[PDB]
Amino acid sequence: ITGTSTVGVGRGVLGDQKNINTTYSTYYYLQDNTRGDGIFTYDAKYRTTLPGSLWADADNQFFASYDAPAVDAHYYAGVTYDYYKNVHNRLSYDGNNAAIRSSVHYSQGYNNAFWNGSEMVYGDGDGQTFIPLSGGIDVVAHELTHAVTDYTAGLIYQNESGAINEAISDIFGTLVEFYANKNPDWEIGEDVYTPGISGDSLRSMSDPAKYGDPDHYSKRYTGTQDNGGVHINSGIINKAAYLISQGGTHYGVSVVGIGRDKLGKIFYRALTQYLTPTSNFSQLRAAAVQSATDLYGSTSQEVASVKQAFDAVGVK
Ligand SMILES: [Ca+2]
Ligand SMILES: [Ca+2]
Ligand SMILES: [Ca+2]
Ligand SMILES: [Ca+2]
Ligand SMILES: [Zn+2]
Repeated sequence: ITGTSTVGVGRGVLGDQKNINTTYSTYYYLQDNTRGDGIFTYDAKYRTTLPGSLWADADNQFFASYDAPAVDAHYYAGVTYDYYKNVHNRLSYDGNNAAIRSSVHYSQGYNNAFWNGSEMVYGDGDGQTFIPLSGGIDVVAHELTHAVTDYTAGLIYQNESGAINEAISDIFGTLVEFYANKNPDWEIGEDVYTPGISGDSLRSMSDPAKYGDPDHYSKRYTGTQDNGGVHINSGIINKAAYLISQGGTHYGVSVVGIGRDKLGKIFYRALTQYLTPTSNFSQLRAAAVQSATDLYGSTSQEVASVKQAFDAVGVK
C-alpha cells in the first residue's frame, strides 16, 4: 500500500516487546518499507486461502494475543533479511530485493510452517505440540532459506538433494538464530515446540540421533516416507555442518572446528556456486571442499576440516 513508513510496538509469541516497521494509510499495516521492496505480513484468519489480508491495525500497537504471531513473522523476516544482506551481501531471497510476504493464523491448530513457492505460511499450533510457529527465529529463517535455495541451487525436494535442501535450511536457520543472539543453540524449533516440555525440539544438529535421525551415512533412511526421508537424512548433513563449526570426534573421526562464520561462508558459497537441483551427498562434500578451497586455500585448515567432517558422517 502507498503511505508513510511508521514504527509500531507490540509483543511477540513469547511475550517479548519489540518495535516493527509499519506503513500508514488510514490503518497501520504490517508493511516494512526499510528493507528491499518491502516485507508484508498478512492475516489468513484461520483459513487456508493465501495470502489473506495485509495485516491492518487501528493504532500501531500490537499487544493483543492475536497480534503476537504476526509481530514475530514480520520482525524475524526483517532479521533474516538483515542476515543475508549483511553477512552474505544477498538482497532478499532472489538476490534482487523481492518482497518478503508471510501469512499467519493459517488454518486451525496447524502444527507447521512452510514456504509455498511464493511466501511464508505459519500455523498457530494446537497449543500442545506447537505454539504459533513464527515465535521461533530458526523456524522463520529455516523456511525463508528454502526460498533462497529455490532461487539458487534449486535442490529437488526428494531423496539426497532433498535432505541437503532441508539441512541447508537448518544450517542457516541456526546461523540466523546465532546472528540474533537470543538463546542460540544447535536444535531446531525449541522456542515454539511443546510448551509443556523443557529442553526438546524437532531436530538436533549436534546430535541428530536424539530424535531418531541418522548421524552417519550407513544409517541413511532409504524408504519412501517424507519424500525419501528429507527431514530424516538431513541429520547426516546437519551433523557434518555442526562438526565443521564446533569440532568434535564422531565415530572415531576427529574434526577441528572453524567456527560459525566460516561454516556460513563455505555453505553459502556451495549453495550459490556449486550445488545443482540433483546434487547428492557426495556432490555436496565436493562443493563444500571446493568452496572452502576458493575461500581459504587448498592447503588450509578450513579445507581439511570440511574433509574430516564429511569423513566423520560417512560421506565420501
Ligand atoms: Ca492495535
Ligand atoms: Ca534457541
Ligand atoms: Ca534453535
Ligand atoms: Ca518444549
Ligand atoms: Zn524445511
